[PDB]
Amino acid sequence: AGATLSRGPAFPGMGSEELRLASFYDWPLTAEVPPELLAAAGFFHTGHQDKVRCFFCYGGLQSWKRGDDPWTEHAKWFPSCQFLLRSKGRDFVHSVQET
Ligand SMILES: [Zn+2]
Repeated sequence: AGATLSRGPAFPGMGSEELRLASFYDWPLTAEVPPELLAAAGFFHTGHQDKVRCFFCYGGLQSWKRGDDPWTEHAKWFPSCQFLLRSKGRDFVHSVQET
């Protein structure tokens, strides 16, 4: 037995990092994490505050602060994300989940 994780991105259009970066044109001044790191780690900006979603697993995160690693938060909250696993690797995700 065992269902399989689907391969289709939640938002295929936001699969381009370049386009993900564009969405952070209004990423707030009181925000504390750089758009480039966020966009690199699969996230694009939604709304007018500091909410982001991953283009693939659609994991939603907000309340970002100075020192938050987008790749680490990605692995903390959405470990089965296929974009995350292909980018950072099995060992990286396992490491964040254990600790
Ligand atoms: Zn994801």
